[PDB]
Amino acid sequence: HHSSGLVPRGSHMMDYIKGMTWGWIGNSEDWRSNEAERSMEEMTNLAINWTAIAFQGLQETAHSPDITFAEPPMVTDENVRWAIAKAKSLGLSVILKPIVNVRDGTWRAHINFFDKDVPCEPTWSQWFKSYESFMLHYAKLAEDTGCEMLCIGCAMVQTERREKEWRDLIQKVRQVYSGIITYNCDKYQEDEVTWWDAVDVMSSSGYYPIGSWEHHESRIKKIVESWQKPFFFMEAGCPSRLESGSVPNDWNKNRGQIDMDEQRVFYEEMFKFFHGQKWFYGFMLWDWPAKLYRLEDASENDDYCVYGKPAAEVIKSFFTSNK
Amino acid sequence: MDYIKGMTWGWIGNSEDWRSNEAERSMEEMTNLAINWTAIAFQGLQETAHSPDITFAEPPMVTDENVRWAIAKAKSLGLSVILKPIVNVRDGTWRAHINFFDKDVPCEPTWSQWFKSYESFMLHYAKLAEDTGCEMLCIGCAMVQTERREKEWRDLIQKVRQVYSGIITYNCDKYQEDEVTWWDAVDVMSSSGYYPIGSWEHHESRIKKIVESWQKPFFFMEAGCPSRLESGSVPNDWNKNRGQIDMDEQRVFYEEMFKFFHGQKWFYGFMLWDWPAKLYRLEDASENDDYCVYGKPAAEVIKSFFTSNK
Ligand SMILES: OC[C@H]1O[C@@H](O[C@H]2[C@H](O)[C@H](O)[C@H](O)O[C@@H]2CO)[C@@H](O)[C@@H](O)[C@@H]1O
Ligand SMILES: OC[C@H]1O[C@@H](O[C@H]2[C@H](O)[C@H](O)[C@H](O)O[C@@H]2CO)[C@@H](O)[C@@H](O)[C@@H]1O
Repeated sequence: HHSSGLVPRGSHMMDYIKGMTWGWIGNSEDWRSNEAERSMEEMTNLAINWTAIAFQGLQETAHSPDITFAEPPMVTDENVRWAIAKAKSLGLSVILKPIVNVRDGTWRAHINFFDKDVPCEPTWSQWFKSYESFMLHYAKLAEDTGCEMLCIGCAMVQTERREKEWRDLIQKVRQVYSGIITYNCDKYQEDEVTWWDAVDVMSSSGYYPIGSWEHHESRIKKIVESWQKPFFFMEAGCPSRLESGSVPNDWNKNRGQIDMDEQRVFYEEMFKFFHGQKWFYGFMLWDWPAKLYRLEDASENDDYCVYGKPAAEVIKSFFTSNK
Repeated sequence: MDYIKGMTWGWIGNSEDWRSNEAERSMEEMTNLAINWTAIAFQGLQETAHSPDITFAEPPMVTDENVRWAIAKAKSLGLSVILKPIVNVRDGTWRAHINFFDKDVPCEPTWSQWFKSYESFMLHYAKLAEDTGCEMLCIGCAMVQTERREKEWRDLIQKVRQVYSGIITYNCDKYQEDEVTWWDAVDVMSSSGYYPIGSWEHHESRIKKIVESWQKPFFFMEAGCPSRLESGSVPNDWNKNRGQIDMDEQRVFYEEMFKFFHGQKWFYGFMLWDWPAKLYRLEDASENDDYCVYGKPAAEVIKSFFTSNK
């Protein structure tokens, strides 16, 4: 079958991940451009051996059951096959990461339905059927393209209690995708997912504030040892902005207030505490755009991207080191 | 407890509307339904379903003077009063989705922050309800995705009891009568009776069993139907078939509801939905698509029920 501990069953293959996320938010026009090719090649200078190909699907509100995918302006199946094959042509292993977003701008962590089925209301059953169609479409693409890993969700906090529905979705994914399955829980939620045993690898969003990494290493170590599964960060990063290090997840904080040093300090601290531990399997960083800004414009860029910034040198020297 | 023959007045709670001369004519006209109670309903506001701060008693919401006016006017007309402060969401999300993570997370709003804000809102109006002699206070309306927060609801009710000495109810949503674990903490159970045409006999049997399991009084804190095509199939859906008038659909809803819910000794009646502070002209009733029954055939079904033998 599939249940296992520290190492996924041989038929699904644990590598130490040196990764960068590519392509977010997933815009067909961006991925089809010439610039996308230059972007992905430049990303390889971080001395990564993995990339997460990340893109969005959409639902209207946090409480609507229908998810749309692979329609304008979202990525086409051809754009996705292109990105996977290009990555593999550059020597990278691939995590496919389909992520549902909400058109009204609500954070997907609030997607939620009543516990009680009510006749005139949307139900969990209707949303999970729609989510299953979305994730099974990309699980089949992941299989066809040889993606080493599939991430079956990202910080879906207010769905995680629906344990039978998550287990049922995973059983369907297993029937069409034979590689490694992970789920990406949100920051602070590593001990709150009751169904970690149903995936191959645990992962979370490492957006822990400056000054907290030593505490989180100790907290996470105990959680991972209690589950006896491999663990890595499926996202970790910080914008190059004033005070972003105190809330590295907050992509809306202090827009246009540039601070290259804040991003650098975040990375130095994260790598000081998370490195070679036998129970830890590395970093999928956040993030790198399909259309990359000019090196000359990097000192004025307020994004998560490390291209042209001091943090890039911290990452490169960590990923090419003997830790 | 009293058998409630009620109509909700003043929603959505607009200071300008309540301060107008028309508000007085509206509440007087409402008394011709042969009601003995009114629910004085008005909104408080939060930005989103996941924000912790509730604003109240600021423009364009009702002033404390507007609220004292409405309560005293109702009482001057011989009505008992339910005070019904209702939180709404500025972005238009239904309040039943107001919700926070079960786990407190440093960079996220918490249940503790929202309940503190909700407590400030409800305790402001609980004190007004005490000062004005309101017979009942309704401490919430269809707050479905908060109801699991049992310790925080009980703590709020303990605070309300210290400042308000009248009857307390909580208004659960349609189909949720058996889902609230803390009914013991209020005096009277209530729900939103928006059950579709063809379902009332079924719901009478369902609700009877729930109420007899709890051994508490029960009544509908809301019940009504817009005068619109097919509204009877989803009487709660205030956005359905706007401007498609059907006086008969509303009448048929009321006739069925009163056929199955009437004099049962475990049942304590109806607070209907609703009646506006600014009432349309009788000549315009035939073209009005609201819940309001004024000038419509359903008003005569209500009057004949409220003045009847049963
Ligand atoms: O959702 C669109 C925004 O995403 C941001 O990154 C988020 C992302 O949703 C992700 O899944 C993760 O958990 O947090 C990331 C950082 O907060 C940014 O890329 C932003 O530019 C997008 O608008
Ligand atoms: O919330 C504003 C709308 O309320 C509607 O009535 C609702 C109301 O919110 C109430 O609490 C209840 O549970 O359902 C009622 C009927 O659907 C209408 O009055 C509408 O006009 C308002 O815009």
